[PDB]
Amino acid sequence: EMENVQKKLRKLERDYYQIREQVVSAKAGWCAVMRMVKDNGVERRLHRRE
Amino acid sequence: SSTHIEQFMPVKLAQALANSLFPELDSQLRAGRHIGIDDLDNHAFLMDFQEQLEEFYARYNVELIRAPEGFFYLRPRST
Amino acid sequence: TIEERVKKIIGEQLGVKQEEVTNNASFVEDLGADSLDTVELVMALEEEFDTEIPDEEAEKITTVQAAIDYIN
Amino acid sequence: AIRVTQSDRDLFKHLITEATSYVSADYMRHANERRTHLDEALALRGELFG
Repeated sequence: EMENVQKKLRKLERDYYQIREQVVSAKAGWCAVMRMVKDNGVERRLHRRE
Repeated sequence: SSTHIEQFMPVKLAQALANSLFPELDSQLRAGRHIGIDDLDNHAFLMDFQEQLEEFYARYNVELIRAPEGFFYLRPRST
Repeated sequence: TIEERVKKIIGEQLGVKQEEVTNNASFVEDLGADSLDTVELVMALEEEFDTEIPDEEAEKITTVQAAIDYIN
Repeated sequence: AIRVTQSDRDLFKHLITEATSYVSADYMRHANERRTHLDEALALRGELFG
């Protein structure tokens, strides 16, 4: 059962790697907008949590 | 139908140009005078037909402009 | 090198200047990176050097000097 | 006086509201995609470690 479960673990590992790469790539792009919205445009006006 | 003001001109624009205040105002405007809130007659007139006047003067390659403070004036284009 | 690849990751994951990121520059107060920003920073640090870090030992890292210390 | 000010206000308000509606929506869309993938990555991370 543990060997069979180590196979599910490995599937999860590969999935996790893929998701990791995708998340980092998203952040890299979003950084530019953050530096660009330092004009005090973001604090409340743009970031409407509602 | 034919021989009908609408064929050549909007009714409101013709109505404005036919007013007794127009020649005075036109003359002045062309000379560079600014129009504020105190000269009621003129100001009110301007307000009533704003868009027609703007459209009219556009023919000349000049903008009839309205500052935020409520005063009208003429700004010529390069052409 | 590792000591400048760390800067490569930190600057482009927090958007702060290379001059700002010194060895002792803490992420939260100096670089301004908050909870999720620091999470993404640690994820990027993991990805750059293709390694993995424990949860507690990773959260212990809260500065450029500490970042390199765990990296190197 | 009224006739002036009322106009001015109408234009101000309309531009403001429509522009914020236009921009904030997509800004939040992006933020939410990034949040979602990060959350999935953290769940995968924790489950893998355990």
